[PDB]
Amino acid sequence: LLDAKASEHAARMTAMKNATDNANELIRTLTLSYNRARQAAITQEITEIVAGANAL
Amino acid sequence: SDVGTVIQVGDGIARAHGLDNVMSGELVEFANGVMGMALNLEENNVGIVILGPYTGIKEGDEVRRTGRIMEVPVGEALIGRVVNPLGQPVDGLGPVETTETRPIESRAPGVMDRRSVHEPLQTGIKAIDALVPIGRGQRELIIGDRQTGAASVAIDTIINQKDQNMISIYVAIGQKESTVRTVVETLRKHGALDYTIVVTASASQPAPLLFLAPYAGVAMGEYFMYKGKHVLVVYAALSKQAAAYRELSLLLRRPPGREAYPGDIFYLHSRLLERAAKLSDAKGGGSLTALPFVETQAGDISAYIPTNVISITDGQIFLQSDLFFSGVRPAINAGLSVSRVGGAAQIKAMKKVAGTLRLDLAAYRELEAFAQFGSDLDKATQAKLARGARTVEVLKQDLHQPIPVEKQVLIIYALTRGFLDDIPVEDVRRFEKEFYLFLDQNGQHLLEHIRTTKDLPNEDDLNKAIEAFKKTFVVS
Amino acid sequence: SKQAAAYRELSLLLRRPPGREAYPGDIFYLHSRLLERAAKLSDAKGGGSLTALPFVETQAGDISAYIPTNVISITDGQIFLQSDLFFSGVRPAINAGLSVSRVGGAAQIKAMKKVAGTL
Amino acid sequence: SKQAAAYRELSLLLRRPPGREAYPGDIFYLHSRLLERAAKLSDAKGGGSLTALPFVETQAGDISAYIPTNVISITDGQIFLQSDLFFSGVRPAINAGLSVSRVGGAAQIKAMKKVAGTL
Amino acid sequence: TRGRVIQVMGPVVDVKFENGHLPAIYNALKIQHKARNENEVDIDLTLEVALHLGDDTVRTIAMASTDGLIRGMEVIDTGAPISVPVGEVTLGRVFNVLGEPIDLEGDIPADARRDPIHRPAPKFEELATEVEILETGIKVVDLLAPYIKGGKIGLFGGAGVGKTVLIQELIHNIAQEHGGISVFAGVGERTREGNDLYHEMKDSGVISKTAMVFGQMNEPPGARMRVALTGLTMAEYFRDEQGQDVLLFIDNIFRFTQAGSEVSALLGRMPSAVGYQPTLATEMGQLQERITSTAKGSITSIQAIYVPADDYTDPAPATTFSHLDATTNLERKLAEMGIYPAVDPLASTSRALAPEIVGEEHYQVARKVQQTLQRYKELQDIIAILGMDELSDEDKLVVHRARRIQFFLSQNFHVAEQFTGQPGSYVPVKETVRGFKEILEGKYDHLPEDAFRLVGRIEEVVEKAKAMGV
Amino acid sequence: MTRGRVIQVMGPVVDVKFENGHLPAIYNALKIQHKARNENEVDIDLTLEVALHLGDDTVRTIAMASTDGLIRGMEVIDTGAPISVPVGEVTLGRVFNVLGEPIDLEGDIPADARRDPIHRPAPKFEELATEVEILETGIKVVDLLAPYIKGGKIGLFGGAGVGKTVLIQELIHNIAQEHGGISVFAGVGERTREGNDLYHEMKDSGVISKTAMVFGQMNEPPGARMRVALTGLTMAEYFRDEQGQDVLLFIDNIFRFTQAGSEVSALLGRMPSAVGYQPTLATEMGQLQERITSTAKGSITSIQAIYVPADDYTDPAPATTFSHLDATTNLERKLAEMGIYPAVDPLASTSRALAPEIVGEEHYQVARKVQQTLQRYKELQDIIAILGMDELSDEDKLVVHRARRIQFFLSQNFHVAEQFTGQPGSYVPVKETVRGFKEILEGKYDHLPEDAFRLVGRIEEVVEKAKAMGV
Amino acid sequence: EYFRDEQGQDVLLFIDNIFRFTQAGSEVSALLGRMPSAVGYQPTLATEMGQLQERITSTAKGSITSIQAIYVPADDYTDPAPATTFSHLDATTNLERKLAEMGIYPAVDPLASTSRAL
Ligand SMILES: Nc1ncnc2c1ncn2[C@@H]1O[C@H](COP(=O)(O)OP(=O)(O)OP(=O)(O)O)[C@@H](O)[C@H]1O
Ligand SMILES: Nc1ncnc2c1ncn2[C@@H]1O[C@H](COP(=O)(O)OP(=O)(O)O)[C@@H](O)[C@H]1O
Ligand SMILES: [Mg+2]
Ligand SMILES: [Mg+2]
Repeated sequence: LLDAKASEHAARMTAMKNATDNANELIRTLTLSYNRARQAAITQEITEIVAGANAL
Repeated sequence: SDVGTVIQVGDGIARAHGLDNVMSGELVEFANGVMGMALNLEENNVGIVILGPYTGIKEGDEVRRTGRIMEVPVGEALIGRVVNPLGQPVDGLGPVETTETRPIESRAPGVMDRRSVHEPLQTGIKAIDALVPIGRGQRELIIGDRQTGAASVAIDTIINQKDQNMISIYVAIGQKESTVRTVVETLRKHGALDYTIVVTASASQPAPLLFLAPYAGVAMGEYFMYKGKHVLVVYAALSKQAAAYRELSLLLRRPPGREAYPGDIFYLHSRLLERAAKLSDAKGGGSLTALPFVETQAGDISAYIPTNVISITDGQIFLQSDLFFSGVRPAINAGLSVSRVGGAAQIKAMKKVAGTLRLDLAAYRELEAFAQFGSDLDKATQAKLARGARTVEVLKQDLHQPIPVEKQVLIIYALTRGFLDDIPVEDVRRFEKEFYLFLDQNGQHLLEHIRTTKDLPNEDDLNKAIEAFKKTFVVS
Repeated sequence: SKQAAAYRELSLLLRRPPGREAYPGDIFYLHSRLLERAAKLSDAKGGGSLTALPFVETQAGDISAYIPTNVISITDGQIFLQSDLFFSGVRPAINAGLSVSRVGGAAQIKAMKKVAGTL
Repeated sequence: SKQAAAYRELSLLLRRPPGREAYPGDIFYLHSRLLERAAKLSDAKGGGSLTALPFVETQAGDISAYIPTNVISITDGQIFLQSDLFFSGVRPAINAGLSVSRVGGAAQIKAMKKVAGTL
Repeated sequence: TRGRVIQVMGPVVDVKFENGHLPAIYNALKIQHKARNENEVDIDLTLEVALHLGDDTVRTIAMASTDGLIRGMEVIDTGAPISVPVGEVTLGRVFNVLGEPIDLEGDIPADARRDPIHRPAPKFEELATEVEILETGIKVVDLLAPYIKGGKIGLFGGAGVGKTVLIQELIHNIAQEHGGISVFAGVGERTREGNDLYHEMKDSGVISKTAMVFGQMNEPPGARMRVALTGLTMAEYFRDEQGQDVLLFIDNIFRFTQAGSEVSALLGRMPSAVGYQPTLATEMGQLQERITSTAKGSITSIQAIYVPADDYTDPAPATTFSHLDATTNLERKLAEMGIYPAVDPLASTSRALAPEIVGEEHYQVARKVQQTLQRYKELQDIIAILGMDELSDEDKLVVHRARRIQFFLSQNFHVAEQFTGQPGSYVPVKETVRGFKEILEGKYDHLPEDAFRLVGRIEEVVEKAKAMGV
Repeated sequence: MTRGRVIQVMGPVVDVKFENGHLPAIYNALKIQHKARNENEVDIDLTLEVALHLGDDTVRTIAMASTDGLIRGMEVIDTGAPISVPVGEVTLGRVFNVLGEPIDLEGDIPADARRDPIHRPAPKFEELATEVEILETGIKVVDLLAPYIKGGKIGLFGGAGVGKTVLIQELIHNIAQEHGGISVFAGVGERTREGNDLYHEMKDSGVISKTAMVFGQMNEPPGARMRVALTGLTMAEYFRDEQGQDVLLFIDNIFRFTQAGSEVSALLGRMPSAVGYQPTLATEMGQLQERITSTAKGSITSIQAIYVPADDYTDPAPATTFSHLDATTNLERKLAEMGIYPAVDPLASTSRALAPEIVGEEHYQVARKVQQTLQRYKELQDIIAILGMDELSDEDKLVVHRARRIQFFLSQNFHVAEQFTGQPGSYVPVKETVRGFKEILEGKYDHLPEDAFRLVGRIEEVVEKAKAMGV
Repeated sequence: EYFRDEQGQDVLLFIDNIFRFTQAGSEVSALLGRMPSAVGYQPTLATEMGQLQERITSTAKGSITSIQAIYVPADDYTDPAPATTFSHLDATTNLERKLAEMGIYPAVDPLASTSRAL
């Protein structure tokens, strides 16, 4: 039982380390996609505005 | 003067000099024999929209007045044809032989010219008729995801009208012409073609005809509605009409708006869809119900035009591809789909049996989501989960297999009165099949009572019949 | 932001070129002109002062609009209040981590400056 | 990529309608003209050659951006270099997974072909 | 004098005046034309003057369709803005934007009092500034968004979340009790819904104190621009001349700005952000500032406001927010969970909850409900993975009550019977505050969570659990 | 006289002024043949196509080649007819350009051969043929989930470098030797190297002898890239409507055609639409795609590769082309990078066309079981990313176990990929495809390592490959 | 530049917020009515930055070296202003509040600079 309790706490420690690393990588790639969307939205809006003004 | 000369031609548009007495929205005809419509009356020129092939029109050609606001033929002769948005046949069976016309632009009935929607339109689909019912005079949007049955829903609905005294008008907007021919041959076999009249605006046609098609369909429909008939109009790819209108406006040099659509883009479909109505008794009691159809790319609801149409109609039916691939057919999403008349469009038996079904099913989806995480459950919640699973099973159906409303009500009565609680979930479909066979064989008085009075049969007799069938049933 | 909207309306009605959100090219200069009049005068000039507190209402936490970004860049600090803190029982609901003051320290009495750092 | 930015600047000054990422619709043609002019000539035309090595700078390793996808759809393959690999001390940092030569395999010498497969 | 038509571009018409007698801005113009031959149609059309151009010319906005107009038609300047009847004669009738009755009950006499649609707003000295609570009988509101008597109420929400059902329930619950006049304005929404509401008012009998004005989706943008001002004028008469208490119901005041943006480009303006007109805030404030209570009377205004894509940063909702005393914001997530009415309990600022009145009993309950629902939002992302085991001890005590508080905030409406299969319920604030205090004290932790759904009083929850077999 | 003069030149667009009453029709071809009469000029041989009637005796036109060296005032000749190209048995074995001039160096075409105009209306509603029969290709994922319709339209969507061209060449290899009828290849906007390489593969094949060709590639100006597709379509239409043949039609990229259209709409003086495209995008796509159909006289099977500008499927050109196709296969960079070729995303597949008849009993049950399993795996992948497979339920772990197998078995070794990899390709019949996926779905091979399923043909090759691996 | 070219010596130039320089350029472009480029910036962004930055160099008779403070508009380093500026950097130096609190002045942690210059 003393062996088993030691092994359980080591296993939970490794699992939660790996889970945190995976979550951090996901955060990084999601921020990249968010910034791309933000830039594209600004460009689309400004182009629509200027095109309307030009046509007028 | 009552003539003019073309000063510019291109991309299905032309400008004319003169035509002093031309009206806004009039018909004009070119020397070629092609027609046009006067949209813009500038101070010294007229912006015309060409309703045919424009490669024969040259600068300097003459253009004539006709004295008629934009019109369309209407009458009992359009029935069983295939016709162009101007009423010219394309099926090759000869002239249509009508005797009168209607304006393609007309005023919708007022607040006092209507009556509340109160009578049902049966689609033969359990999920629709029970969760999101459609009444006569209603407008419902069917919005699908290409691989899900959205297209077949309305053709099944039209074929299911074969004994109900409806008249139908299928409007194909911007569709591929071999698909319109495939629809016409499907309806022909059904002799449903014999009511269906059919207007076609295939994608090779000029933008103005695709912009006119739904107005021609509705104008042909209201001829019958104001005579007192009941009409069903189906609009196909109503976003292609929006694309055509955007094309026309940009070519006439009206400044663009949100995206590149004009500011009038909501009002376009508002005019179109507000003409569907249930007339009051003082007006003859006719009706006209509309079923626009939209196809979505990757299930995006947040599209501009689809959101406008959602805001215009009396409810939407939503079919999702994840639901479709997980085994739910038809893939109707209950939380997202609503009807804004619901209940008043159900017969009394259906109201009694399925009055809470949609809210129950949405709450069940929410509970099913929460229970996956939730490490514990008790008796009442487990009972709710079991009933939800049985409901999901009961609402499954095959394509092209309509079911009468009287049978739908009896199966849903069995579900909601606890008669399926002991049947295994994986057995409910076969239970329903055999229950319908048993009803055919043994419950003709029950079916006849529902059919003739629109109400439930005697409760005790119903329970007895159900329990006898349960005795005869064998579980896997 | 409403003063900025009024000016944008006027400049569009006078047909001037539009900018990022249809704002004119001098919208930053409008608010710079305004906010740089708040100063602490030197003693040879009398010793008077004028401090400004511009206030803005958000619609969820978003400060990414053009005018809020301009004013954020022009001012000396910002105080942030969040509905997540406000409902969890923390009122006045100031987010001390995100808020900033760039004069800070110099704008406090000795007794406060003694005990605020440990806090 | 810098040539494309210059051409975009030129086109916006002529007031041509911008498209994706504000680039003109002709941007693909700009590079197709240039890169179609490298070739291996047949023996009738003298047998000469001209081989091009264009460079494109991405922003964050993003290969799906507009200009990078244009050039990928023009050329015969790409060599992708990774910034993290460069920082770890592997300076000739060729990401072997994403990089490919669509016509170059037939031009290796047989001695190299005989050992490259196991590597 | 007389003018002529020069251009026709959909809703916008250019007219030229000869002798230097241009009509002023906002004046009404008439085009009445009987066909000269079989190549024409008869015209009876009204236009509103919007801009002055050079060369003796004016831009106008048509109040109906422009089909049939020819260049050269004669135009009559009526000398004043659009004017509509006011007084008792308006009670029980249905009108259009021009003051013409559209019911079948006759026509208004020619000599009756008739007031203009355009008017400056009340001044700073004459505004009423006191807050009395208005009881709606709806649990979530009366607890977490109390309405002010004589204030402004806004109901925000995207398409299909329940704004109209809620407006109809508010009419059902308040109008009969009200000792004053009611006014309804339909602005760009469904003629079917208008017909329904009219017949329900008729059957109830409330229609004898009610004036209704309709301009619906099928109308050109001029009508959708001016119908709200017609209704406002009819309400202002009763506030001012009779000193009455008025209830002003406007369905989707968003269509007013949308119609303005429809016409703006044809008028010749440059587009503003998100494609709206540059004058959006000015045009909106013109209308909104007239809807207010004074020392002579009060107007209690309830408006439904459309949020284009549930995006609350859209300029129309964003500008509307600064005009409202209280709001209710409806949530699609609740709508999809089946929780109707689906009010988002935070966003409302509960603003009337403005601590004093509620402050002793009601304010402590309202803030403890909001604190519990805030914690449950934060938990919901944790809850899925880690949370249902780890939370199961400490935080499940919060989740177990948040599930029940959230199910108990829903209710069954009288006007929602066709959707619920049930009759409705009316809950007084005392019972609401009592019930939520019980649930927070844990007197009902044992009842199943499903019993709390779509009921009124908490005794009804107890009865429903009994029926379920608890 | 029926001659005009240049008024304006703006890149690909030229303005030409004629005499009164002699204006050419809207699609007429125009000719500029100029001899350099002085050392400060150059000689010109250019052909234009009319586009708009501008008013005031002026016409706006689109140049089919480079306009460098044009001078205001040159003389322009009206041919009186649209661009006309040779048709008939004479086109077999030949390579052409947008104007119908051979470019293979086998000699000219006789001046008196028949040639047909490039522009014409589509077949009438009463002439179309509407019958569905499956077109077996030998590719497992297609023939199971996306099966092609004989006589219909097929769409290969993909980003840059994902596999469209290789897939189209494997289709040419699996179908075009067996087909027996005539065939046409049309290369629009693609590599000139790939046109040379394809010509020599075809030549050796004597499949050149029937099949050969028209080209307008990425080097050409927008005018030629706007019309090579119509040229190839005209040559295919002659064989359909004059000899009753069943015709194959390959188009190596049909997105470049709308891209070329948008590159001239701006210089023609048209207001931009969404994302900068031309306002007529759908009309010009439809007028072209409506002429690729099957009538009673004959049939056309068209296979079209469709570029998606970035890895974005909502871009207007692909989104508008989606309405014309009887089957679609969407390729994904994610699969191409995981190593799965052909890299088809199995869900989109016009899984509508598949379903009803042919498959509908036997094959439909297998195809729907595959799609249901891949949908559930796709639902789990989100949580699999953070925590792995250690937190799944034991029955939700079996879904992952079998979805990995199914996903790897959907990939295949192509004949044309041998030149990348020494592995020879495989042709797999529909019965074997259905068989193999049925056994995997039942669990007959749940013990094999997942690597045995990668890049094989029949299910037996998986067993042999695992045995070779040492299991 | 006067001191580089006349006195023949090495000079130091400090620019507090190159971002504000680019922002002013964008405002001027909007005022003059040019068509905006991506993310709303002026079409001449790269040319203007290059004209400023290319005048800071070492000649045969002296040099200018510039310390430039750079604001990242949304902590997005792929935004056009930060990208066009970073295209010209030879070095970098970051300062840490953690070290300033540990009492370690100057408080520097300057990593990217290692790779090019050093
Ligand atoms: N089935 C396959 N088997 C092996 N390798 C493949 C396969 N499909 C593609 N590839 C490889 O990946 C690349 C895909 O190139 P391909 O020409 O097929 O792409 P594409 O979509 O036509 O691209 P482009 O738009 O650039 O012309 C080639 O270099 C080839 O080596
Ligand atoms: N209180 C409610 N009870 C039951 N169903 C409701 C309720 N409120 C809204 N719904 C459902 O939502 C649908 C749309 O509501 P609606 O009043 O049209 O909202 P909106 O005006 O915001 O579109 C209704 O048809 C109904 O099915
Ligand atoms: Mg509503
Ligand atoms: Mg390719």
